[PDB]
Amino acid sequence: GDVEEAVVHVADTMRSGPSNSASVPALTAVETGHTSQVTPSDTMQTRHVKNYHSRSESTVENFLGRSACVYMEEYKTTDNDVNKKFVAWPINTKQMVQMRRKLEMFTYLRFDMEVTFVITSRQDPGTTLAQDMPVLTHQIMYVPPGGPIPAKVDDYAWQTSTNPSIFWTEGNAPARMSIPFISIGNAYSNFYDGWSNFDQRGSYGYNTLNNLGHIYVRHVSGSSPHPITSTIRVYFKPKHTRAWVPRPPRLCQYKKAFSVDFTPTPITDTRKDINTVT
Amino acid sequence: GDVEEAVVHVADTMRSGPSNSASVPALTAVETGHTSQVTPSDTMQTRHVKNYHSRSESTVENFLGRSACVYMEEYKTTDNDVNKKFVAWPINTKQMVQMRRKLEMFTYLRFDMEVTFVITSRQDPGTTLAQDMPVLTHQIMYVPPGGPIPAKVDDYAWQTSTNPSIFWTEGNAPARMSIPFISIGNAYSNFYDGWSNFDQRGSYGYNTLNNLGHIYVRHVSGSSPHPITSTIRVYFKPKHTRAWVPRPPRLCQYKKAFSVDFTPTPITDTRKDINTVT
Amino acid sequence: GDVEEAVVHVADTMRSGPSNSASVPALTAVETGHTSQVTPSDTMQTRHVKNYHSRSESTVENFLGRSACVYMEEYKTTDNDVNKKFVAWPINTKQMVQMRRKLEMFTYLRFDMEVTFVITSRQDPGTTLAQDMPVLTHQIMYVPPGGPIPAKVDDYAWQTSTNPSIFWTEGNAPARMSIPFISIGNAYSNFYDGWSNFDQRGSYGYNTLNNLGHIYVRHVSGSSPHPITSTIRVYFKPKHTRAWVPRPPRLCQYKKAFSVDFTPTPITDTRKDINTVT
Amino acid sequence: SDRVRSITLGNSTITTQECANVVVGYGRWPTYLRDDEATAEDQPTQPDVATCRFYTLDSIKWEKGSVGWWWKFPEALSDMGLFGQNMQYHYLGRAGYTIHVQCNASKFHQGCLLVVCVPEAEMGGAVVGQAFSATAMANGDKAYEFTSATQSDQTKVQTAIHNAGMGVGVGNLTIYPHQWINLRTNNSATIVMPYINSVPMDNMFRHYNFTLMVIPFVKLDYADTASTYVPITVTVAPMCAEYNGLRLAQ
Amino acid sequence: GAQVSTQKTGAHEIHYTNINYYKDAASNSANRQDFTQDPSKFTEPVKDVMIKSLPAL
Amino acid sequence: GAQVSTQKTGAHEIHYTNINYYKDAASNSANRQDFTQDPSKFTEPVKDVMIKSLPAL
Amino acid sequence: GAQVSTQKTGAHEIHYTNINYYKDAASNSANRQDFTQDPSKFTEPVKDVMIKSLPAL
Amino acid sequence: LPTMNTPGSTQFLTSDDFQSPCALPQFDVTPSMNIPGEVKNLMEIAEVDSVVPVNNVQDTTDQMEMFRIPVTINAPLQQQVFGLRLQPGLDSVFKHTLLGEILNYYAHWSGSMKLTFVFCGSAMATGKFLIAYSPPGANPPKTRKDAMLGTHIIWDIGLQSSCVLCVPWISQTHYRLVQQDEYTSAGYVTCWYQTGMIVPPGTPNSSSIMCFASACNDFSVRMLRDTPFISQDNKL
Amino acid sequence: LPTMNTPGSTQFLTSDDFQSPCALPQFDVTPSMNIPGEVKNLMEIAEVDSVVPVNNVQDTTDQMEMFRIPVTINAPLQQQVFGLRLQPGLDSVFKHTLLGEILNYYAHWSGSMKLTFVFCGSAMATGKFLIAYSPPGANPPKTRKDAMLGTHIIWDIGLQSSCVLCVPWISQTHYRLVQQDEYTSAGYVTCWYQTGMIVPPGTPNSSSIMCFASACNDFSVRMLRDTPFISQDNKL
Amino acid sequence: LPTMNTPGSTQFLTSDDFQSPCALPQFDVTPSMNIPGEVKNLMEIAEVDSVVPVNNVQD
Ligand SMILES: CN1CCN(Cc2ccc(NCc3ccc(F)cc3F)cc2)CC1
Ligand SMILES: CN1CCN(Cc2ccc(NCc3ccc(F)cc3F)cc2)CC1
Ligand SMILES: CN1CCN(Cc2ccc(NCc3ccc(F)cc3F)cc2)CC1
Repeated sequence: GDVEEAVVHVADTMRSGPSNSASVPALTAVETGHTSQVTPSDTMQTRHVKNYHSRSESTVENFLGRSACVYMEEYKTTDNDVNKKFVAWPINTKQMVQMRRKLEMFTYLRFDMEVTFVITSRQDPGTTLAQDMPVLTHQIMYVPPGGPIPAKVDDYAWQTSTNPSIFWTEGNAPARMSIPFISIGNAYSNFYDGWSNFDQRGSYGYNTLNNLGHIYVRHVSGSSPHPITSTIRVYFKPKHTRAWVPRPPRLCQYKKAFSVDFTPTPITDTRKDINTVT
Repeated sequence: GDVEEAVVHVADTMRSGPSNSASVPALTAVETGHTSQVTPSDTMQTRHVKNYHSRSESTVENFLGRSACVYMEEYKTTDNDVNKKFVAWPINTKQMVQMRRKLEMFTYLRFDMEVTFVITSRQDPGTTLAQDMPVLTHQIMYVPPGGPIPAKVDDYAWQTSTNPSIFWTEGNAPARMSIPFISIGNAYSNFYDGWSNFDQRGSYGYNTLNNLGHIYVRHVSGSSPHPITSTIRVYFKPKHTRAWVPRPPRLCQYKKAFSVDFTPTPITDTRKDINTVT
Repeated sequence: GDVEEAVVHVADTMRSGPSNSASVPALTAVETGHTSQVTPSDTMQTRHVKNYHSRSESTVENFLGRSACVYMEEYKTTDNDVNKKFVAWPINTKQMVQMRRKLEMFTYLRFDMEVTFVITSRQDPGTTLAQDMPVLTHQIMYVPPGGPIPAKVDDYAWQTSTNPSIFWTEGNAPARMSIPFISIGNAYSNFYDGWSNFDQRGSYGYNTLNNLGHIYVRHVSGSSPHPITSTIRVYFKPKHTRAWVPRPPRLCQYKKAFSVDFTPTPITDTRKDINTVT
Repeated sequence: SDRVRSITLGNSTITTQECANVVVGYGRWPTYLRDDEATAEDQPTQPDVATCRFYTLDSIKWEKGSVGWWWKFPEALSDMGLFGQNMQYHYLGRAGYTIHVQCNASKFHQGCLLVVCVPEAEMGGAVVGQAFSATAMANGDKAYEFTSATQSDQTKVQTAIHNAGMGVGVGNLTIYPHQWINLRTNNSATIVMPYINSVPMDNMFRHYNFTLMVIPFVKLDYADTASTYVPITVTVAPMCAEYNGLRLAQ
Repeated sequence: GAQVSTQKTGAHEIHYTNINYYKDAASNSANRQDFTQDPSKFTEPVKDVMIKSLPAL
Repeated sequence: GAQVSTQKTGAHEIHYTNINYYKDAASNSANRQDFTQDPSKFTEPVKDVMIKSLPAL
Repeated sequence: GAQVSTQKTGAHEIHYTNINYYKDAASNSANRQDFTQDPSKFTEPVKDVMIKSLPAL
Repeated sequence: LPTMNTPGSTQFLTSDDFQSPCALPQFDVTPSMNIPGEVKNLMEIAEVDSVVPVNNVQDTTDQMEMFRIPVTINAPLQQQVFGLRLQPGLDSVFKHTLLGEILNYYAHWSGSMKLTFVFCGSAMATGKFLIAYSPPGANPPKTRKDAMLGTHIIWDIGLQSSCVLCVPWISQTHYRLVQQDEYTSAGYVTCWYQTGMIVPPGTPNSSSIMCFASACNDFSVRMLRDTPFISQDNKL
Repeated sequence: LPTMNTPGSTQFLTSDDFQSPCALPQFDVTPSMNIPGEVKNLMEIAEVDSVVPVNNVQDTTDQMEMFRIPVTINAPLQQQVFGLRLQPGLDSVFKHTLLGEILNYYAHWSGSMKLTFVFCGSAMATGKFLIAYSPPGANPPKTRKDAMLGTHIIWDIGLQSSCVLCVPWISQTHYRLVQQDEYTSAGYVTCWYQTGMIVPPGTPNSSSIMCFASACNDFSVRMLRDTPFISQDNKL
Repeated sequence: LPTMNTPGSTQFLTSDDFQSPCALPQFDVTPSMNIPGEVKNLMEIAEVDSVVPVNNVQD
């Protein structure tokens, strides 16, 4: 057991000749809700062709297997406002438009997650900038629902004993981690046509099922004589994906981060007349 | 021998039908100090259900297998006070609240330790900050009990010949090391209801058994024209854990780092009346 | 199956002696378009020689298997002109002369590509330069044809959800990636003697087949108090190469990046007379 | 002939003498919950026959200016026979459905309807960033009207037909299970919808399993006849329904 | 305990080794080598199979 | 001298290799794959076993 | 699943191991060990073979 | 040996598993000893009974009163004894119990629960009680007739002084959030007089009942989080 | 163990496949359940029919009119019913269809296409139509005589109310660009009256036709790109 | 796993041979076709005749 060993082309085209019979493949009835299965070989003479094309790149695994930004935020190393020196982001996947659209083509999903963090820093403009500061360090902390939440940069809550955390230093490769399928159902749900209270009242929509927790970031101990601003970008990359119940892609522009609200939009563009082809 | 090879779901629910007999599973007697072992199948009709849930995440190994801050301190590269240019921390695990609580759920513990150090630096505010300084280097030294203790940054004791030490440079990954079960008993003890002297006098409590040594940190040779402040955080991560004699979790807030002293606290919160459920 | 196992010298010279016969290897007729195949052994006496020379270094795989710059551009971290803070390069391999010439010796090519990016930064000259800025970070984004194109550094399009991207930090090794044979034909074409419209009108030349997409680069969040300029160089390195239909190397200097236009050039240099050999 | 279909559930029967085949969800027939997939411990209740039968909801009137209608399930059957009582008295429920939509007209009428069941048909408010009560989207068995023009009342859902009140192209609803009622060659559409959800069971008062939509793509037309409208009727029948978690009536 | 397997390559005209280092299956790399598919679920959801040659009704 | 073993994964619907590089057992990675457990120590500490069906006294 | 093979070296007077880590064949290293060649395509494109010793015409 | 660093290098993840060098090579550890009472899973703790402070009347001058449910003689017919929400990790009643403490270290939970009631009256006293569990709904029960519809058990007081009500796991999802909300409600538990308490001459006119909470053998938790009950402002 | 880092170390490539540590060791995932309707390839979606808005007349006050092609009685002989370019990913007609949306996420496409037409007139109405596909050329057809030269099918309206025109894959290259240009044109599709529509007394004088678009079983796409239809200016 | 970086790490050598990640995973390449005139070594070109401009008379 030092080793252990472990492709699907599209359909070919078969030669067809002249025909004259009672069979009518072309004629059908869409009223049944059944899409036809005719092929070009059934309506005109065709030669024999061997197709080596493959549909590898259209698998859901590959379609969703690309990292995408889902959130970015800024925090300063030193400032008067306490709330401005750290970030607190409730986790959700509906704030950036492209990744949201991509996900919203399926009603239910089940996958592992790969998270990557990109952090950059810059010196704020000012009258006096001459200073020398060693390399900075950052802390990322994940707080499952119901856990304590810090209220300031130097709060006791930053002494994580059970909450996973990452300490990262500038100049190295971006931080990364993997998370398993952390849901309470048998699959994640992009849509939820229901209410919170059993009396059909309360919050309505997917917001109701969003209880993934929070993420907090801060400078470990950096406190410069002059302000320094940092930005963090979060990237998600699904793995081992399964999807169910496809739905039509969205057409109207997004307008709210926790709702389906929209404005009516034309079906498509227009042209001069039904015959114009130029 | 190039290779060598090497799961437990919760109990299922069995179908149960109507019953009428002299057996009375519901009735018991808690006076025996024996918790019941009834199941829902013993009091109402139930269907057959196969449970694939597992208790993997609740093992003591996983419960305690998370790094947590246990101490943080600051020291300056250059200053007038000699004592302010280095750190001297007697090792103990009772200074940060969360990790302390987590550990205090068991009377005795036995585990290996994984220690990680996070170090960051920042330039102190001042009138003149224009300077150029190469990357800094830090030294961490561990002094078992009874060894010599340095009295200043440039003391001879920093020439460790038997004391393990780590030299680290900013911009790289955090330092790390592993330590074995270094106790004098067959297990560590979070609590000790006894005295030091055989006459029932002297120190009382776990302090008595705390003889793990000290940790010292300093800048190797950095001495800037202007002060630079650095902070160090210490993280502990038990491995290969075994625990004995569980005890109820603490309820009152901690108030001393080497004592169990506390202030009386209400059992829990209150509500309008015994029937209020809203 | 823990392992699995897996050279061609030039022709030798055979000894030849005096000859006197009706065979005339020297005489031939180039009118047939057939190059001779005579050898020195066929016209003068020769000794036996064993040649250990090999033509390994002249294979097309090795000839083209060298990375070469194909494009360089500059962008500033902060400036008044929005278009000057990022790069937008339509991909093509006809802008740098040497690599263009090398490729243009074959009509058709088919290979994998290895892309490497070299990024450097420098502080722009000015009256006041005293500042402190952490390490910078850069983003490279690839936009296949027809995708959305950003219009400013902080556009929404930079939240790639399907477009591959690379985040890189200064001080580390250059970024790299590999791309497969991404063409719509069975091979890439350096030349195309045809038009775009079926009426023999429109664009003419290889430009017509250039639809590889775009590349965009920007500073992630760096925004310095004073301008900082960065330069990016792109290197391509074909792999697994196959070539067809060789053509004579170009003689006239290149003058346009999307055309074969040129100016007439002398065949070669001159000398005093047909007999001069000094 | 395959143009005749007969369906018998419980003590009710449906006979259509001119119809197309029956579509079956995503190729899955309704079925009971398996032992290895359940989560609740107690014994379920399976009142077949009493609850698995056809229930004809009220009827609508198809005019030349109609735009469409929708119903939401299972709330539509909230007060229909023993099904409603069982749903009221239980915390959890689970059931598939068989939807049959009838519409008949002479040979001289023309028109086309789209019948489609949309699972998790979440809808947006008429005015962005404004909540609405649980009355502008489901009020029992009564049907709701789509609107040709953009909605404006904040108390109601956006009824713009071409967006389907979901922000998606109306022409793309074909992806869901569906059928067409073309007056030339059809009189009814039959759809068998299995139980689709992210959990084995769910409360039927808090969650709308799926939405039924009827949209006239080709408006009704006729000339010189005494009939002024074409009635449309909808019939539903739960299949393999089982409840759990008995408690006090809601 | 290494796995060997083929890698995408062309057609007319090739093995890589993989080893898992972590004890959680979520850490494995993406398994993007599966290409099985079946569209009959959405294209032919009818109850009675219909032959293309025969009339629909 | 490599160890191969299964990794956590789902249920209804998978091997990693490990090698030790250091000469001290304390350097090994956490052995968080053990799931054996027995609660009778704290729930049934009585001397005489009691049958649930039978009366307690 | 490792491949062993010879490496260029001198003449009169030697094995390297390779393993593939990625699931796409495009990631492999350059296969610059092939030395087969045939110039007759461009040097002798005639229809009737001509013997060098015999006269061309 | 050519190599390329992937993203995530040089990161410090607090929940990683990697080998690291030992700082005390060839250290001889003390021999192991089998101390009584080894624990190998927090669920073992979670299945032990603990007293539930049900009497949170906002007027408890004496703290110990929280653990005793009053009962009277000559009680109106069919009266409510107590009522509470079934939120083991969030409700004040179960917040600090031995079970509640364990859950607060996690985010998801599932399985059944056991509620045990013990009558601590006199030996001559007698009575019957109805204990019912009502799954989630629009309104909690208000009268015994409403309560008796749901899962319930009729408790008779005799030689056996304890009765166990097993709360079945009825839920639409495999798991429930510890920080429960409207979506993942769990229902209510109430107790009512079935017959009333009768006493002979020369006995106290009032008695008390106590409640014990524990988890069944199918209980489990998931996702570890840091508890919110304990906090500090300054280094000790 | 000596080593040397090759170029590309410490880079973050958004489409890489590497193992990384798990932040929640020994996490127990919820058991899987076979929900109906699993999808394993976007082509499965791409092969489903969808209505094509062919009637883009720049004067559509009512949006729903875009899906209905007018037809009249007493029509001039051999008149054109409609015409359009075959650019499934670029032309406004196919831009937003269920098929067009999928292609816009890719750069290359190949394979055949299906166009299905359904007559939604009266039962007593009758007629014949000619539908032709013209490969790329210098000029699109202007009269039925020109159209009938290329691939076409004569459609007869009867009991079967639907007819399918299969557009064959005729191209000089194995693939075509989604952002089509002159070089990779695909041709035109047009429909003409073959005989005309005849109706008896007491029937409407106008009827409508609808078109459905879908991909055959040899269709495929390649190279993933980000779609251009959706954009934002500020964080939501 | 202890390791030590040797000199040359993090260098970019334009004539190196290393594996690198693919930016388009599971991409389906177009089928190959045998176009006439494949060339596999520049010597094949070098052995073809060509006219030599011998008359370089500066005039
Ligand atoms: C409303 N649903 C929300 C979840 N969304 C899928 C999803 C689920 C979880 C996550 N991330 C979970 C997570 C994992 C690890 C962390 F550190 C923090 C986190 F929030 C991302 C996307 C589908 C739509
Ligand atoms: C009172 N007991 C003190 C020990 N505590 C467990 C414990 C024991 C040793 C350690 N660390 C030992 C150590 C190991 C390596 C060092 F470099 C320095 C050290 F102090 C940490 C926690 C349980 C309570
Ligand atoms: C006119 N032809 C253009 C293509 N050229 C060969 C070629 C093809 C593609 C590429 N690069 C494709 C590519 C690959 C990956 C990217 F991120 C961006 C890209 F543009 C480079 C050279 C031969 C001449």
